[PDB]
Amino acid sequence: YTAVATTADVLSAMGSSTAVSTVTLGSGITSAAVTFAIATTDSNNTWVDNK
Amino acid sequence: YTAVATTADVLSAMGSSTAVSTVTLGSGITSAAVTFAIATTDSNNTWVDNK
Repeated sequence: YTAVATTADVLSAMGSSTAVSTVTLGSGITSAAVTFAIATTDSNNTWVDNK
Repeated sequence: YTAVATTADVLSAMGSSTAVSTVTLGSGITSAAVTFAIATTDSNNTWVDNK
């Protein structure tokens, strides 16, 4: 009642990278981010929310 | 004629990759580092002085 809880189900849905591209290719104010290389040898990449 | 002149040139005479490996392996008290990825995935590797 001070620290907040959450129920979570790992649906494993949304898995197809084609759907991931489409949803991240057009949203509202959703500024996403991807780390897409070696943990030693990477950074983060955001985008414009709407496209 | 008081301060020594400098005629610095880009020689690249140390260009051999195996040569660079040897110099970075048998170096003295050094802190040589490698940048080996593009800026979105860039990283720096820092290793011991002579190993």
